[PDB]
Formats: sequence, structure tokens, C-alpha cells
Amino acid sequence: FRKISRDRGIIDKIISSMAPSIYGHRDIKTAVACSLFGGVPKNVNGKHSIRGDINVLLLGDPGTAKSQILKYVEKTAHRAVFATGQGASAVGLTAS
Amino acid sequence: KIYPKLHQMDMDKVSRVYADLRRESISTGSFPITVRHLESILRIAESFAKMRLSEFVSSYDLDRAIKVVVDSFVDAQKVSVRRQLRRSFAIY
Amino acid sequence: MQNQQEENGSEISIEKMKRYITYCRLKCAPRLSPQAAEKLSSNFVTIR
Amino acid sequence: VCLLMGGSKKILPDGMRLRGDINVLLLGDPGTAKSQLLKFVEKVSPIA
Ligand SMILES: Nc1ncnc2c1ncn2[C@@H]1O[C@H](COP(=O)(O)OP(=O)(O)OP(=O)(O)O)[C@@H](O)[C@H]1O
Ligand SMILES: Nc1ncnc2c1ncn2[C@@H]1O[C@H](COP(=O)(O)OP(=O)(O)O)[C@@H](O)[C@H]1O
Ligand SMILES: [Mg+2]
Ligand SMILES: [Mg+2]
Repeated sequence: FRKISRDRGIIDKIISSMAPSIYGHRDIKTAVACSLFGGVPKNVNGKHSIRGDINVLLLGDPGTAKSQILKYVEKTAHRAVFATGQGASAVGLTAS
Repeated sequence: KIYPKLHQMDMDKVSRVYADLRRESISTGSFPITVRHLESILRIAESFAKMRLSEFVSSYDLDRAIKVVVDSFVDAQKVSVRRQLRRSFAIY
Repeated sequence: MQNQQEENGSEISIEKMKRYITYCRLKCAPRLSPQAAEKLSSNFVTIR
Repeated sequence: VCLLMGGSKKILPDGMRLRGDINVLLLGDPGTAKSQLLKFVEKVSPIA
């Protein structure tokens, strides 16, 4: 780990190791890497919180392989869950 | 294990970058720019720094981060506003 | 700059404040002074 | 500060009940930090 970390330009290696089977779309892969690494949550003396995770929205025309990236994120991550808006899924969004 | 740091020697640049992007947004007549954009800038800089298992957020990471937010804002705008901004923000 | 001036009587804490508000709430009930009522009454009419 | 202390509750012999509580509206542009004020008022009040 530490050795690979000392090679200048580890960022562009990571950005090209993401969805390794969809053509182009570098910006979305950069955003995927950013949201798949994260950040630092913060509490200022137990009275002020700034979140750490970075949210990513995809808006695209029919046939641009968004579901493929969503599939990749689930194989690559530790704690990832899948839910569908208009379909049949094994988990919903509301508590009950 | 990686919780990168924000030593404030690097505060002068971002103050003046945010000032310019605020003065430009109202002039062009489009979405407002609020401090959530700067918070996103810093939070993304944290991630770019943590990529290098780093110990002090660099200016290179800040510069890499700036592109993401500026490009998102510029590319989520109408055609006329977009042509104005893609020339105004050419330096970042 | 909060954990420091906090310990110089220029700031109450989050639980201390909470307790204080609970206290004053469940302790007193202010009823106004008659020497002040007509002030509030004249103000309202000049407003409207 | 005035909100969290509330007014004086008054029960009258006509059956009528004059309330004491304070209502405030925060209307304005996006990104004015008025949401964090609510999220803090949540935590600095004994019941919220
Ligand atoms: N840029 C691309 N590179 C590679 N394959 C692509 C690309 N765009 C689309 N495809 C392929 O075309 C098909 C598109 O299906 P997919 O459901 O992923 O698209 P979608 O945009 O998520 O669908 P829709 O928006 O219509 O619900 C898949 O086989 C996908 O792999
Ligand atoms: N004046 C300010 N001082 C400190 N932080 C601020 C200020 N203005 C905005 N912020 C920060 O930027 C964000 C503003 O968004 P938010 O609080 O959701 O506001 P709004 O109520 O308008 O949606 C928050 O994360 C807040 O902490
Ligand atoms: Mg789909
Ligand atoms: Mg809000």
C-alpha cells in the first residue's frame, strides 16, 4: 500500500481502475472515485456537524450505461445496498 | 486510518476564488452560488488528499477538486449562460 | 476559540444551557408593569 | 433566545385560555444557514 502511494499520479490510476468495462465518461468515473473514498465528518464541540460523504446524481438519456456503473459500485464496496424506485426489489426505502 | 488535515497556510487562494465565482454568478443571471459550493470544494479536496494516504491537504488536491465543482456548475446551465461562463472561468 | 473563551465566562456550554432553560421555564412567570402597558398600547395604534 | 423561554400562560375564569408561546418564520433565499439554526434549536431544547 505505502509503496503504491508514493508513485506520483495514483489519482489517475484509480480513476481508470473504476467501472473497467464502460467506454469513456471520465467525469463520472472521477465522481465515482471521489464518492467511493469519502472525507472526514466533523463535530465542533458537540454543537455543529458537517457531513463527510459526497452525493452523486446521474442524469442521462436512455442507453448510456448508468445501471452498469451502479452494478460496479456494489461489487467494489464494503457496505452497499440496492433499491429500486419503480420495480421489484428485495428492500424498500421506508421503515416499517 | 486516513484522516487528512487542513493546515490554513492555504486559505488565501480559496477566499479569492469564491469571491470571483460569486461576483460572476450574479452578473450572468443564473443559479446562485452559496457556501455549500465551497464546503463541497473542501470536502472533495479531503478525498483527493486521502487518495495519496497523505498527511496535509496539498494545493494540487485543491486545484484538482476545483475543476469538478466549476465544471458541474458550468455544464448544468442554459446554452447562452453556458457560453458566457465557459469563457469567464477559463483559468480554473 | 470556543473551548478556550468557554473557560473565561464569555460562553455557556450545550448541557448547561439546556438545564438553565429548563430551570427558568419551570421556575417563574413574568406579569408586566402597569407603568409600561400604555406604552405598548400607544405603539400599537401608531403602528396601525 | 426569547423563543425558547415562551410567554406566560394565563388561564382565565371565563373558561377562555390565553396561550403563551412564540412563533417565528424564516423566509428567504437558499443557502442562508437558516436550516442549521433549526438543527441546533433541536439539540439546545429539552423537548424537541
Ligand atoms: N458508453 C457505453 N459504453 C459501453 N456500453 C454502453 C454504453 N452506453 C450504453 N452501453 C450499453 O448499452 C446497454 C444500455 O443498458 P443500460 O440499462 O445500462 O442503460 P441505461 O441508460 O441505464 O438505461 P435506461 O436509461 O434506458 O433505463 C448496456 O448493454 C450497456 O452496457
Ligand atoms: N454564515 C455562515 N456561517 C457558517 N456556515 C455557513 C454560513 N452560511 C452557510 N454556511 C454553511 O453552508 C451550508 C448552508 O446550507 P444550509 O444550512 O442547509 O442552509 P439553508 O437553510 O439555506 O438551506 C451549511 O453546511 C452551513 O454550515
Ligand atoms: Mg436502467
Ligand atoms: Mg435549509
